Amino acid sequence: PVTIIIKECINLSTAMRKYSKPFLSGFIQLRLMLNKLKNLDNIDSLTILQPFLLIVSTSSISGYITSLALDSLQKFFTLNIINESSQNYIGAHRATVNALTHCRFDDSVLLKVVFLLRSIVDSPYGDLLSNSIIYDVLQTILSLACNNRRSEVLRNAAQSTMIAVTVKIFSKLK
Amino acid sequence: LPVVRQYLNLLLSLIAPENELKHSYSTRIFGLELIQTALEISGDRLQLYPRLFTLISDPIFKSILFIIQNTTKLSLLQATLQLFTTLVVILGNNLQLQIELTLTRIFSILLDPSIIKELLIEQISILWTRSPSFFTSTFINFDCNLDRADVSINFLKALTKLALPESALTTTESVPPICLEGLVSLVDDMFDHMKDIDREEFGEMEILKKRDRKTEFIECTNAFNEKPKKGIPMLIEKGFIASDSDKDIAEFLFNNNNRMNKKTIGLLLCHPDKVSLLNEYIRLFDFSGLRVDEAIRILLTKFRLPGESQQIERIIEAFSSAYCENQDYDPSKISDNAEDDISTVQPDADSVFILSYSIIMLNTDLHNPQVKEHMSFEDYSGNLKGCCNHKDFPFWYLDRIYCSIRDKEIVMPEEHHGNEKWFEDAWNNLISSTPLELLNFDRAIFKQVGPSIVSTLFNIYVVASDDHISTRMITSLDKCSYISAFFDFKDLFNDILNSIAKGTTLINPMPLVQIPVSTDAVRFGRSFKGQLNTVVFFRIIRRNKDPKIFSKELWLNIVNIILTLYEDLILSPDIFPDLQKRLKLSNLPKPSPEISINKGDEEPTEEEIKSSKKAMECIKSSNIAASVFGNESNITADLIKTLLDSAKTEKNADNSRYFEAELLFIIELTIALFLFCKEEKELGKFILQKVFQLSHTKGLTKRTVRRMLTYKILLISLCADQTEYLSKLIN
Amino acid sequence: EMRILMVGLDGAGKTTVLYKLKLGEVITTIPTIGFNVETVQYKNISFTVWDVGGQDRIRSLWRHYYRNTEGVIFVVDSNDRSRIGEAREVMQRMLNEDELRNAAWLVFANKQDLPEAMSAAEITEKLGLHSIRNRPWFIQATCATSGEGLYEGLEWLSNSLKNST
Repeated sequence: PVTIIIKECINLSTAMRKYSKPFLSGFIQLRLMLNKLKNLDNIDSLTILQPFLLIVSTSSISGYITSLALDSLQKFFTLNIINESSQNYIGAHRATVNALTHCRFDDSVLLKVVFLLRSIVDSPYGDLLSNSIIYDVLQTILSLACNNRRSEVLRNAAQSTMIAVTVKIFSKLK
Repeated sequence: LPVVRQYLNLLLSLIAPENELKHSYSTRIFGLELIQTALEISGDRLQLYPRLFTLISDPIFKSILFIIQNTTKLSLLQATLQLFTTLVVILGNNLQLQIELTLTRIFSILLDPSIIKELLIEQISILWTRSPSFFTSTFINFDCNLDRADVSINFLKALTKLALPESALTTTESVPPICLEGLVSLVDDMFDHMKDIDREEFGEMEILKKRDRKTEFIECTNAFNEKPKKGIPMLIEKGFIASDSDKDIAEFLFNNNNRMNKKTIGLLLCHPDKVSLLNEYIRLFDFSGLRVDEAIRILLTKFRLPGESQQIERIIEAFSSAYCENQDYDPSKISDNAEDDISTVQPDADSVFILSYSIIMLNTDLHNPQVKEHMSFEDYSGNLKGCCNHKDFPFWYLDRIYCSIRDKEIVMPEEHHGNEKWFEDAWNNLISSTPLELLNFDRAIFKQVGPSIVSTLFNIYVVASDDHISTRMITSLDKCSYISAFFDFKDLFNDILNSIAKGTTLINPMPLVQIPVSTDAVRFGRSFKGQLNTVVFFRIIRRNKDPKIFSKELWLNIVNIILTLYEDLILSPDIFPDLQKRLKLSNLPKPSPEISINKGDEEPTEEEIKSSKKAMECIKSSNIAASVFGNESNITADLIKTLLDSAKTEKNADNSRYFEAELLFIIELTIALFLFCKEEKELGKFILQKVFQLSHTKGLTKRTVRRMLTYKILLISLCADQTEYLSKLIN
Repeated sequence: EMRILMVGLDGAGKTTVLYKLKLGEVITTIPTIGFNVETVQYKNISFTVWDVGGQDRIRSLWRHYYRNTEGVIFVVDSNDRSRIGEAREVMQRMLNEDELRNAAWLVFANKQDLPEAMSAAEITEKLGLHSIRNRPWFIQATCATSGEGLYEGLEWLSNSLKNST
């Protein structure tokens, strides 16, 4: 459970070091902070995801590292390590979807983020998002679908996942 | 649920090394990630299901070991090591044979380019980086039981070999710090399990009995491969074998071949005296329902064959007498036109003796690299004209023998490792075989590694210059000293303190000047390393409980340090003003400096004095007098003898300034250390003789002699029945 | 590229001698299992040495390799007086096959250091080399550690081969 966390940080840190030759300081802080403890139940889950949020949010970094970070988040929500028992999981998911809507960082990362939005919103945990965040989500998938410059297959990815989130949203009128 | 079995079969086909040409490295990376993320979800539960655990045990580890061996791409190895680390973390308990093979082999390649070694170090650091407990756990799974080879001790030795900056020539700079992190974490964690257990309370469980039994096994095997006759009797005396009968010897030799050296068994077994051992050992193997080539493979996989011919004749003659009776005989079903039938061949013992020699002939003639003239199938087939009750052999039979030997050798795999084509048999050979209590495991863990780690750390402490790494090294060394002191390991603790005392740069120009300034003082102040060394060296002194651990040279270094500190007027000599107050005497005569300037002559310039002031503040903060002498425990007869021996008897030209001062200082110390001393019957004569002999030194001013007479009467008050010395004093 | 056989009883002495011969330069990993197969160089000559066991049944298997072979070697120990009776039987047995007209025969009386080592003339008398004719033979004395005239024996082999070829 904690092995996978510093596993992911090891992978992203060595990728960053290979690519480079401000984020690594907090990354090693995450490494040292998660080294000691046994189980995640002691501490909050916003800080463990926070370096991933910082890398994915800002646009100064190329597609390799942000693709690796998005695959890391995919592994996170696939393995369900950020469980409801963990403290402040609502805030962690809210921050994840708030940062993820900014489609900034060629076309691989767009499909990775929109698949991640599908996996979050379709899941029951996606019911905990706020109205502003989910509205921004709908805005960014609409921007992806509307575009013509982008590849058409990415457009069909946006079309299908838009259909999915619309179904999930409109099921809530009961 | 069968779909899981088929899916893991498909991933076996993806990952396995046979399908190298028909797949891309991207596909292999994807397959690696697939089984990696599949393992995490139902990891331990795979133990319950036997077929899936077998699939994850034998073949997929063949794949993982083949990939880590002969891979050059960095992304491929990055994906490969992740699955291995997760499998060690989750399923490390059950499949530990493969883990031991992987760790020995990966550490073998590790200690031989730079980037692959860096990635390997960074990924294998996963195992210890989870928590310190794994580093203990591997001791109580791998090295404890006698069956498996040593891992953990080799782990520490290899890792601390790698931690040196000396590897920077052959490795990139990213390896040393992450290497050092594991050892630092281990020694830091070992300090955590110290507070609860008392020092005197601790000082064995069934688990450590295996470790005690193991250590003689290595020496026994070394003696055995040194020569054969000296090995078995000591071994039987130790009682590993049930008795001296040949049956028990065969029972040993068949089961635990991996421990022993194959060439030793090959040399011993062919001895013409031990034919009974030959017969008894030959019975243990099975050949029922197998072809002849599989029979020779089973014969020679367990032990190496001897080179010379008559020994092969003896060994195969031993083979035939048992292999003939092993297989039941049915003369009724003899046939020639039949194909792929084992029962059709029922050779007489001489016939199968000749055939068994024949496959050896084929292997040696064909596949020996030296022989230029390879064999031919037709002449080989004709060579066995009339060697089964004077009759020829089936064509398909000898054809299959020739095809089998052509496709694959007859040779043991363990020596001929590293080749790309040979890992199949080498892998297949192995799997045919298959709070107070916590501290007790760690004694042996220190006992093999304790010097080496310390030496490595001290090498870094000599090479490093940054403040942070140096102080981290110093506090880790302090915790190592705590571990040595609590565990009652004497020579090691002496090694740390002696190396520190060499490193502090106080144990061996410009004369002394007024805030004294000196060569030693400036050397102390300007250098940060010794500056931080002194404070730890006198922090460790305070906390010592058992004074027996100190050695002679350690005490000598202590008196040299305190004397050299007092030489330059750093430390005031009033360690025991309470003794003076009780005896109602004034303070000591401080040693004079050479020149005293108040505030081209060599005045110490303003840019030189700051080192002296920094040294002043550091030594004042160290609290030397309360450290060495203030604590009650350190007072011992060894300190008295070494201190009073270290007085300067003779007065050279140079030492005129501090001669009488140091002479008074030593005895002023020894009175207080005698007074707190519990027993006084024996050492009293020693201190009296040394002090009275020292009083007879000439040239002393009358002030110090008046001071010296005051001690003698107090000595004679304390010590017992020395009438002659009192008479000498009176006279 | 010629072949020579070698026959004896004591494995350790034969193996040590064989390791002693092959030193022109040693760059190798491991030999294959089975029989010892070794190389020996000399100025203008190179030779390959195989091993042979002596008994009735298997010596038929050694027959075809004799088509290219032209030489034979022995090793006989000094203080092994008991087992000369076993050795000379094998010596006479090797003469039994009649296709070996061109078989060069040698002896290496290993361990000629101990005081009870029988004389070379007495070695000939005991082995029984006098009462046979019609073939070439040679006898020589050598020591495992110190060495004595082994290269002279190889020179004799080379000169015999150049006399033949």
